[PDB]
Amino acid sequence: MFMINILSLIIPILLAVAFLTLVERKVLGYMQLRKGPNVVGPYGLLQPIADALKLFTKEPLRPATSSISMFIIAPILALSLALTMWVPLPMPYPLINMNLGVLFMLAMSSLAVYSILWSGWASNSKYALIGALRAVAQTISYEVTLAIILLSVLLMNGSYTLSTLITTQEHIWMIFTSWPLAMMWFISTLAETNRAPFDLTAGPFAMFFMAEYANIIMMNAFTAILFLGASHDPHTPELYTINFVLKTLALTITFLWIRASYPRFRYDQLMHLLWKSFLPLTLALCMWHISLPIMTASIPPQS
Amino acid sequence: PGIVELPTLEDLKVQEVKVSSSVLKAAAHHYGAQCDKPNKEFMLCRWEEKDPRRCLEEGKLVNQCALDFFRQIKRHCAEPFTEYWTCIDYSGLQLFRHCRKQQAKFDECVLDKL
Amino acid sequence: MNPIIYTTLIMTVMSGTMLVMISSHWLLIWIGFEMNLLAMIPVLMKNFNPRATEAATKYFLTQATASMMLMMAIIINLLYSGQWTITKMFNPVAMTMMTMALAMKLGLSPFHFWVPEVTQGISLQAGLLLLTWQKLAPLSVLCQISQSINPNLMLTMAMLSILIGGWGGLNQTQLRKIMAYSSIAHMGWMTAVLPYNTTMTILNLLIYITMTLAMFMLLIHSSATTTLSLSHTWNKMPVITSLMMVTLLSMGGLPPLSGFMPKWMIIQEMTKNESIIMPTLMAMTALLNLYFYMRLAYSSSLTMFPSTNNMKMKWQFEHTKQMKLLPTMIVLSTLVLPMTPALSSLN
Amino acid sequence: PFFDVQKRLGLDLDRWMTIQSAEQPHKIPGRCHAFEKEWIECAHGIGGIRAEKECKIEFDDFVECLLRQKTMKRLSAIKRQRDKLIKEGKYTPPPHHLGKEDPRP
Amino acid sequence: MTMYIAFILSTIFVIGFVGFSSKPSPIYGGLGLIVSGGVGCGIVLNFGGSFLGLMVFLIYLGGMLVVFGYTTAMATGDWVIYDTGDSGFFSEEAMGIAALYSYGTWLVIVTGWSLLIGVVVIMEITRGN
Amino acid sequence: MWFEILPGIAVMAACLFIPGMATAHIHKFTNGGKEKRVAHFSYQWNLMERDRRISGVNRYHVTKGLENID
Amino acid sequence: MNIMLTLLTNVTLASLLVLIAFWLPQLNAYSEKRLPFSMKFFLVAITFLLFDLEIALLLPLPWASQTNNLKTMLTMALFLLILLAASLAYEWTQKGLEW
Amino acid sequence: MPLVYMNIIMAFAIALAGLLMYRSHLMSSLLCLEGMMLSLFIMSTLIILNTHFTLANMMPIILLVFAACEAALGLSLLVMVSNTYGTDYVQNLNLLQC
Amino acid sequence: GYSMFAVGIGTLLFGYWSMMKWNRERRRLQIEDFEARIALMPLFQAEKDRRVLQMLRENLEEEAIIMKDVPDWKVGESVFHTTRWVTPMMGELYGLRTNEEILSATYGFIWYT
Amino acid sequence: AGRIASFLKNAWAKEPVLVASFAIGGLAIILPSLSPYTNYAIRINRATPYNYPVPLRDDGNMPDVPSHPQDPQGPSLEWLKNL
Ligand SMILES: CCCCCCCCCCCCCCCCC[C@@H](O)O[C@H](CO[C@H](O)CCCCCCCCCCCCCCC)COP(=O)(O)OCC[N+](C)(C)C
Ligand SMILES: CCCCCCCC/C=C\CCCCCCCC(=O)O[C@H](COC(=O)CCCCCCC/C=C/CCCCCCCC)COP(=O)(O)OCCN
Ligand SMILES: CCCCCCCC/C=C\CCCCCCCC(=O)O[C@H](COC(=O)CCCCCCC/C=C/CCCCCCCC)COP(=O)(O)OCCN
Repeated sequence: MFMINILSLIIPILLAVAFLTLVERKVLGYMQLRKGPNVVGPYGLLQPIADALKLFTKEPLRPATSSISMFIIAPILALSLALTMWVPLPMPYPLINMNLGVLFMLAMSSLAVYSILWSGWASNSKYALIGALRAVAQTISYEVTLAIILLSVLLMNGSYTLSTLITTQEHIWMIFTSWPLAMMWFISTLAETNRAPFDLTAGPFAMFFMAEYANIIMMNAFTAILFLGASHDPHTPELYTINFVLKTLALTITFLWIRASYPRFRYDQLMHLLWKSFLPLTLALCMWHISLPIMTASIPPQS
Repeated sequence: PGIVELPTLEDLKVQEVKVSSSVLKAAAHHYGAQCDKPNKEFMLCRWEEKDPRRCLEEGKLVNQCALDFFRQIKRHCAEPFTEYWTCIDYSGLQLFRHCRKQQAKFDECVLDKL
Repeated sequence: MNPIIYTTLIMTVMSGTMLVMISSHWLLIWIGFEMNLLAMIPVLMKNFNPRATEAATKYFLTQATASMMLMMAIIINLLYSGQWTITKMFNPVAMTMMTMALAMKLGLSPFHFWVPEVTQGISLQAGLLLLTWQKLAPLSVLCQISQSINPNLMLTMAMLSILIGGWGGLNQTQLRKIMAYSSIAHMGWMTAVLPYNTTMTILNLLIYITMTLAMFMLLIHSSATTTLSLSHTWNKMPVITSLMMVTLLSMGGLPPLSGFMPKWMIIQEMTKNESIIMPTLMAMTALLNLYFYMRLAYSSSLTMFPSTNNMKMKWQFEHTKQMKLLPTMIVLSTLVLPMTPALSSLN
Repeated sequence: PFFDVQKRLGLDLDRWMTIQSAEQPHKIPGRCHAFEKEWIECAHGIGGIRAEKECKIEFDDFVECLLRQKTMKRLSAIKRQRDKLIKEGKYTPPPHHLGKEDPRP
Repeated sequence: MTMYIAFILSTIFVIGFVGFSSKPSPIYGGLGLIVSGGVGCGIVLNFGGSFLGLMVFLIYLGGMLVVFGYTTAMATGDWVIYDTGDSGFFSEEAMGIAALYSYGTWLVIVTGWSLLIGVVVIMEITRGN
Repeated sequence: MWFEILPGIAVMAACLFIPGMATAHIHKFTNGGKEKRVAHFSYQWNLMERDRRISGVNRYHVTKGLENID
Repeated sequence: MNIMLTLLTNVTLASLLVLIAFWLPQLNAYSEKRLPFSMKFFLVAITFLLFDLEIALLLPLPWASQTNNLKTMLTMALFLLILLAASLAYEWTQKGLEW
Repeated sequence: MPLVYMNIIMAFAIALAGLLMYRSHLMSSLLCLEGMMLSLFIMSTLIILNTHFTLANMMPIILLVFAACEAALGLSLLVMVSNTYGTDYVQNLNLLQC
Repeated sequence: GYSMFAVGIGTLLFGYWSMMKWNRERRRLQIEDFEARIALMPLFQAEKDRRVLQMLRENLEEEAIIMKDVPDWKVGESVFHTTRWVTPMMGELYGLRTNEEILSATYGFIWYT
Repeated sequence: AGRIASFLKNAWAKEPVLVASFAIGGLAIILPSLSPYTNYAIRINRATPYNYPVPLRDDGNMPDVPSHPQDPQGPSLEWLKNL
């Protein structure tokens, strides 16, 4: 029943982002001394459905001179990549057990910028194209440091297999072994998804929104698996699933908290942040985490 | 140039070890401790001849020795062994480290029996 | 640019060539060519102007295409024999692709079109480096695999190069295009003897490099890039024009000058292989090179052209920078014919 | 041209990566290790011309191992004759080649 | 037999190369090259080259064609030749690639020097003036 | 108060429980009540192939115990 | 097969949802009525390209750590990271990271 | 020699021919070079993986790296040429003539 | 200021020690798994040789039955000059078998996730 | 002495990230050559059996080569158990 497995992996993610919209709106409402939506539905529970119905029946403003090809393609690529990133995730058993799971996710993330580039280029506006170029530059800039931090952390694991991350953290979380890399990784995940304080930018807009929120949840789930390792009992994986979901929810709520707490950067300020604070520390800590298992004779097994 | 020589189908018949990979993994350590000599003779013949057709008798010997090993286990330590390989069969990686207790039971059983 | 950066780039060009000449693995030879290409571009673009940028772009395009063809030939040869060592080609298709790539790197016809373009675009120092040092690596690779080359294709390209250089130099008033076409003709002379004797190829390369170094240094000293500009040199420094005229006589292969040594030897070598017609056509075609060298010699030292009034001011000043190796280059490119048998040193 | 600095200094800058039968990591053999080993041992010191003329048996076996042209020709001939006979109706494949055999470990 | 899936992949690769080799509207040529690169990564991955296929698909597609499109935006028979044995408890491709640090010292030295020189050359070329 | 947020969060929790849990159960159903066998490295693949061959029903997970050794 | 089926399913679901989104509001009738070329962003893209290449060089590190030649691989990995840092420093001091 | 290798070589030849027509858009020339290196990578990887030559698993990576560096240089050159004319048209580089 | 850095360094050191212990244990467990595989290997090698030879024999018998009337055909003629044993390809063993097991033997490991 | 301390103190102000990065990189370069456990890592790597131990054909002239895995002679892994 592989089709059933695919559908039961994909539909719940879309429902989760649908209600993530509500959870974010209500959490920021209560952090702003007010309440979020609590009218449409018993506790706002019907708000995402109302928003979806309103958006799906509204006139689609095709630019009437743009390239229809790229205009259609960009949301397709966005959703396809956002849903594909969830394939190799081991909670605890992955849908598609791969040897180079981390590498596959890195490659998909690298593809993710084509949607931004095509949406900007097919918008038929100079200002929108400038904004798209700025966003693409920020994204590639921060994916450099994501890649380096990721390989440095995986040096403690022995491979690119995502399931082994459960075994690596059977006694202690990876947060304690390397918290500085975790801090820079968290900030880089914030800057990748164009989230505050790095947010400097009817139907297709809804698909773009769904892709972005799916990416947010996916990044937080990957962070939880990578740095906050839940203990997995082979004879009852429900405990691991519960722990993983709880940690993912905590990290997503932390993104909402950060968006509610801080002002935003300038473009040159976040470029300077990356290239002159995160890259040097990332390189130094990469050297440190290369040398540490050799110094301490604690190299992980798999080769 | 030339005709390749192959042994006949009757020449390749042997009493086959029909136990699964979990049973084999559960038995592997004692199997290697007990059946070392025929296995080593076969592997030495195999890297020295560089030819499968020159090593058939040694393979039949290793099959017979494995059958004898499993027959002794069946006569003496059937139930602890069944529990241990049920362990090994459950796990998807077939890890040894998850149920050391049944392994200990099987080890003490074979130590006291054989 | 920063002199330290310029020194680093020059040493990287030289290290790429040396990596090509010391390695036995095709991948390392390709890497040496890549390193040389990478460090060559800023040297050509040192004096920033649109002409130099255009020349650097043309050079990069041609050399990158040649590198891609070289890698293609390497991969085909690996497919038909799991070999990475530079020795035999092991395939007729891999040898043809390899010869094409090395001919494009050298500027042999029919891949000669970029040489006059790039040489005219860049300055005199960049042209000196381009026409002297950049021939060492492809020619070394060709010398290593010469027993594999199809003599028909190599001889066809060599004869084409000689013909094209001779005919294209006849139409030039720019000195840099004259140098480029001379380089093309000399490449043709060098590659026509590879199937028979690589020692003669190396001897021809050494003689050509000496003459080209002397010629470019004389052109830089009397800072002229045009025939009429060179016609003014006698009124300031006639000895430079006299040395230039003797160097041009040597470049034309006239005995008893040094430039007669390669062609002679090459002809000699080719007659040992019952090859008579091709050397004859080669010499008769080199007569064209001699003709346009004589035209330049007429314009430079054998006759005195009109000057300008402002030249008097230039009479009061001396060169601030002088070239240490120019006299040695002139003497070596003019007067080494008596020392010919020293070629047994396998230079 | 070629300046054999590695041979003069005994360095081995790139000789480790030239042939299949030369010290792979974890002693992993090439697919044609034996054929290449035989061809190299045949032609050592003999020189290019004599190796070309006299070691042709080993090189031909090496190329056959590398590209397997002759084996593919033979397999295609056998399968083409099989198809002709099964279309004409005088041959029937056994249950072994139809999926009804008894697989062995 | 999936009608020689390798043959279909190779033919699609050639068709994509023909499509973008006409060079209409260089963004469309780049998109044809993206599809061709995806097909080539599929060929390598289906062959069994997981790491090298992912290297192509990451480096080539996600960096190099991305930079190409960014710059443009500023302006205007099978199944037979294979093996029989296994690879042990590791993958031979990963071992051979990881040997770059123990076996390929010379390769690492020359490649690193070339990359540093490439950075320097890029700065010098784009300095302008 | 703040607990008014909890319902919506709970919904997400359920939506995030479904994939993982589902996979586990499916792995227990298509693999005979056990974990799905992992096969990297090409040796575990050979193990599964041998198990499938000796099973007799062309399923690897059907495990042949010592009762099959005669 | 399974990965191909998963990719096909994701693409198909995305396309189908996009098409229903783009065609449902098109059944009812409605009204139905430059040059500058900044150079800094090009340098950002090129710097990303070069550092991404050096990342590609660094990727086999998890497997490089089981070689029995730990001194050699440690030296070479540290060499690669040092030259990465040196590229960053050179681009920094030549005013290549400025806005 | 299988058909897959011939298909890849014919893709390389098509990319080279495209680089040779030069309709316009030196940008397209760089695209043709990049297609050529993609075909080179694919075919070298297939040959090396087929014969189990473990060490040459290095060289595709190497090739990749070097080619991309070249591309970067090429792109830089393109910009400067465009920086002179405002467009990357091939026919604009007619100042120097044989 | 000093206290924050002290806490960070201390938690780093605790994590380092814990990971040292756990990874040494993982190395020992991996060695034990490898030991078991080594112990089992000779039987697998014997079965491999027997199966390959049996499949080759079936192919040879079917070739003899098929090519009985081909004039110049020799049954079971080697393509190599050398008499040394050569490992057969995938297509030599499964050439005459059905398509599904050809796909299995070619792509089962690659396509298994 | 005074100048170097002044320079380091001036860098620790307004440039703490660079100071930390350079310190960590230098420690990564230096410490492995001084740690006593790097040789232990080398030994652990050499003790991992990836390949089948091919037996030697005995000739009566190898006292140090065991006939059985249980025999005392041959490399031991007690040190690894101790770690
Ligand atoms: C003798 C000539 C020196 C002066 C001329 C220099 C010419 C150019 C500079 C580059 C040459 C440097 C020599 C290094 C050659 C590499 C091979 C040699 O060093 O042996 C290596 C030894 O490795 C050493 O660690 C070398 C480390 C030195 C590299 C770090 C600095 C390199 C900088 C050199 C110039 C690069 C650009 C400038 C940088 C500032 C191989 O390791 P080994 O384990 O035995 O064998 C592996 C095979 N196994 C697996 C079967 C065992
Ligand atoms: C004994 C052996 C030990 C080896 C040595 C290790 C010691 C480590 C010591 C240093 C580690 C610290 C590194 C952490 C990252 C520091 C980077 C940094 O400081 O950059 C800041 C920038 O930092 C930021 O501004 C980021 C703010 C972005 C907003 C995010 C809100 C922060 C709160 C969110 C919670 C973070 C959660 C982290 C954990 C996540 C877990 C996944 C500098 O910028 P400026 O102050 O403006 O000065 C620059 C001009 N000269
Ligand atoms: C030897 C080990 C090397 C490997 C480890 C390092 C890995 C990564 C670190 C290197 C990355 C590249 C660094 C590039 C340096 C740039 C310096 C610079 O010019 O920037 C200065 C900023 O900082 C400086 O002043 C220059 C460097 C000052 C010294 C920095 C630290 C030097 C060494 C300190 C530690 C020494 C050893 C460790 C001891 C620590 C104490 C225990 C100017 O700032 P702007 O951004 O240009 O703004 C202009 C307007 N104000």
